[PDB]
Amino acid sequence: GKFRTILIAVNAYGEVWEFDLNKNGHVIRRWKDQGGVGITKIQVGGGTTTTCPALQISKIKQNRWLAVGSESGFVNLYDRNNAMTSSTPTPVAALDQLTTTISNLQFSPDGQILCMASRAVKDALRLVHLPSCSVFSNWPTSGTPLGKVTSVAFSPSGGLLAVGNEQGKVRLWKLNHY
Amino acid sequence: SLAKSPASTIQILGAEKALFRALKTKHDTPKYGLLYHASLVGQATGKNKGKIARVLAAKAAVSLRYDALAEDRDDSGDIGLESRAKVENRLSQLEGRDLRTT
Amino acid sequence: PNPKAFPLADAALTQQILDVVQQAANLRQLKKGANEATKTLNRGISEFIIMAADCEPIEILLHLPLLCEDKNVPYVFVPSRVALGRACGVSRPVIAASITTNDASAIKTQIYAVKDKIETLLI
Amino acid sequence: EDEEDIALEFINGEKKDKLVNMNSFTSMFDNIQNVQMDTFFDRVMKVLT
Amino acid sequence: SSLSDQLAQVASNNATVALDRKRRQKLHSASLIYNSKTAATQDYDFIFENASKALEELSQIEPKFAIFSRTLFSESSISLDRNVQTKEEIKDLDNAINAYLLLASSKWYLAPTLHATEWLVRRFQIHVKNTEMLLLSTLNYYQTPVFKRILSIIKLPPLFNCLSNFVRSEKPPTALTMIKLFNDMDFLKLYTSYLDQCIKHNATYTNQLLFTTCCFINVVAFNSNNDEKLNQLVPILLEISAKLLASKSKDCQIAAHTILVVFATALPLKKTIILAAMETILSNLDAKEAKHSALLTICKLFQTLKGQGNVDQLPSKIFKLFDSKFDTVSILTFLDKEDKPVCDKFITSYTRSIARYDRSKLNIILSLLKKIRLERYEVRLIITDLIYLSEILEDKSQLVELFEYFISINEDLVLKCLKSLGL
Amino acid sequence: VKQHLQRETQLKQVQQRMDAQRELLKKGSKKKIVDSSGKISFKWKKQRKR
Amino acid sequence: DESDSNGDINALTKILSTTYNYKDTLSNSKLLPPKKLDIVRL
Repeated sequence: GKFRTILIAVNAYGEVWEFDLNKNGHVIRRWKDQGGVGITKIQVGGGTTTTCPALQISKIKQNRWLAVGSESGFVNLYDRNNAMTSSTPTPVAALDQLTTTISNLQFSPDGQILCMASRAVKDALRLVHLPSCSVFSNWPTSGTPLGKVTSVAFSPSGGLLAVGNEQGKVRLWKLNHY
Repeated sequence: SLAKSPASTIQILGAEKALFRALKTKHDTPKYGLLYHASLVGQATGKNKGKIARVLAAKAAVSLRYDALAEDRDDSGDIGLESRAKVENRLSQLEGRDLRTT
Repeated sequence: PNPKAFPLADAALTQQILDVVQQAANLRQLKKGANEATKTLNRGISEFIIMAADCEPIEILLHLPLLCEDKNVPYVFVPSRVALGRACGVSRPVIAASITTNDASAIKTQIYAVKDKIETLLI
Repeated sequence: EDEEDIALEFINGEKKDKLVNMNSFTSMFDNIQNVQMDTFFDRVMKVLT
Repeated sequence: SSLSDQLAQVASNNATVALDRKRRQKLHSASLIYNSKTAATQDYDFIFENASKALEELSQIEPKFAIFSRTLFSESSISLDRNVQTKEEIKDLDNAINAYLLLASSKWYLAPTLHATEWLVRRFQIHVKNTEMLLLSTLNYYQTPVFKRILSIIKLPPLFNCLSNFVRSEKPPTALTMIKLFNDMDFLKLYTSYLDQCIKHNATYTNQLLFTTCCFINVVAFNSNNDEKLNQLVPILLEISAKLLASKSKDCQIAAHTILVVFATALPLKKTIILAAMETILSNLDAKEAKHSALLTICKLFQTLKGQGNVDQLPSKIFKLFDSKFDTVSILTFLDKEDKPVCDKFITSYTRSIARYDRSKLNIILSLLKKIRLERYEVRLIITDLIYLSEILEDKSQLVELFEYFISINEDLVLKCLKSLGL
Repeated sequence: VKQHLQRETQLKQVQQRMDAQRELLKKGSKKKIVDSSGKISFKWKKQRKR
Repeated sequence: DESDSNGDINALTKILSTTYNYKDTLSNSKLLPPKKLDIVRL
């Protein structure tokens, strides 16, 4: 019957602050992301979060992955179970498939896929299998109607993925594993 | 002075006559230099001789900057050993790469 | 990190330096890698010289402060080659880079402000 | 506790494993001249894990 | 079809007979040592002189060439013409030459073998009449000038088209091209037939076996993309792994372990298939180095299994044979090794098998759990099996020690399993 | 000496214009900006080259 | 010649002779397969 919530905030230099909100704003810890020259998005995933959210207090879990996507296209990716113990950690991986500014990160409700998607150019979405930290190779293909991806939303239950672009046309896919 | 010079100069260093004649005449510059008689350039074959001369010159400049400017020098040459490992791997891969059709 | 890497820029100065390195990359006024940096020093066209203080071994860019000193060009050490390579905007680690001289750019005021800060730090 | 939390225990317990990709074994052909088979097995396992 | 095509087949039928002096000069001019001029000059008495001398040397080095001294290296074999005998005698002559090539495959860094096979080449015309076994036997030497000479002589078969590009050039054929040659499928059927014959005649060696396991690993790596090409690569490579494991040599057993580990980390295989491979490994496991390699590959197969029923108990006969080949001190040394290769799923299945079957080595179980950091679902399954065994079997102090250890480390999971079953 | 200096300055400016034209040849997404003084410059799209 | 009439060494050959699909699909693991995505458009 008790949890406690933590706020993570990332500077443009790569310095990461972690406050807790139950007792008042008091910095639990600080650390630094490796590389990360201009960091534009951070996301946590693999447990419960503000996208695949909890439905009763007993169903709150602790997140495992923490992905940090920067302006150059690079997405560092951390395991929390080692990062919280190492206190200036080394990433599990550093993905570099995309080349423009990372403007969307979205974990699965489970945390097995990481969807990283830019905004500055067409056809700029890649899915990543975790903990392998490896980009899926057969989707999207060169004839996938993605557009300039500005919104990505995973479904909590049915295994859908919804992508919305600049032309104003969202588009559904269903993952057949789930 | 040899450590202060960059890597492309260490590649070119021997063939200065043909270098400056080609520069002032707007022709193609020589590619080997004095590094032709090193063993790796002696094992490569043609365009691989050019590419291995470039890679070996880069690694030689790395080693030179280490040795001329080391304060606690091991005098066992592990930097040179690893640069030779990288150059040997690069050369064997570039020889395994084939031009013709199979 | 490495005590032979003497002028080691802090968080605010390194943030200013990596911002001006990003602007210089997108203007294409930036020569990357230690050999091209040494070439810029020999030609005499560098505004200033950025190095990475965690290259192992450190001597392969320790050759550069001597020419920078003898030709009166500012140099500084930012603390990560990975972050420096991402600032210069290439998919590798880059241990040294140089902002080159052209007095008609649209980033000249930023380059001169950072260059003055580096001059103060070396002084 | 729930059966979904059992499944989440399975998923979160699963650890990473390095995949094989189309150019991961060429150094074997390089240094396979006069090595012994135990050393070759150790080299293959070190590339895998 | 066309007249030039039917005549082409007629020519390749009569490819070897010397119907005229010009064809005779060409056919007798192709040679392994001597060049064109001297090879067209000399004669069968000269070649046979060198052959008998070199075969005396080869029989002195390795004593199995006496039978070829009886049959393929006799004066009646100077006299007999291959192109005149009937098909039955042709077949027996081909068996003799194939057996010789299997024996003298492992000795090709030697002027004696070069001279003996010079006599075979320039009397029995192996280099056009049966070149398949010639190339397969001397395929592992592929940088060497002997292979360069063999290539410059041979008219290449259908399957060796990459070498048909590399024939009569200056550089050796490269490793990527050998990867092409093995990456065809009918070639792999042919080569696994060759190795099965080679094992059944019991003449393998470390260089050739290294070469063939390296080409097999590179074939699997090149076809890592296609789930379908891997799925049709399965029966060939796992049949040759079965025969290579049924062999007696520790070298063959380690090479089969290498093929097995790479193919099972490239393709997520069925549970029964993995357990059958483990059963053959343990059923023929004899030597010590092969024992080390077999433990490593069994851990790797049980780990790369990822699915349903992932971590269940080892069955009866498999657990019996596994303990008989690896008693507990060996696996405990493997676990307190400092390299620490990951083996948690195999360990968990091992402890569940001990808990159901043996019901004695529970202190050994405690030492295993003290040396290994298991995962959460594995700890849950071990605890559930121990709860069932405590409720069925009579309570014992070693079981009390195990539960005390759990309550020391991770008591609330034990509370959760008791809440699932009990008070 | 003054003539030496003037010749070297003229050559430096020539090489700068030549290097700009060389940069307009490789790759990337250039944008042809005109400075409202009337002078042409180029600006590349922010995208990490590989 | 042929007439069909301790763990053995013919187990792998017998298993390969029985089955025709090797890469298992009836796992249904609640894991996700790497490098090959099963996705449909909607």
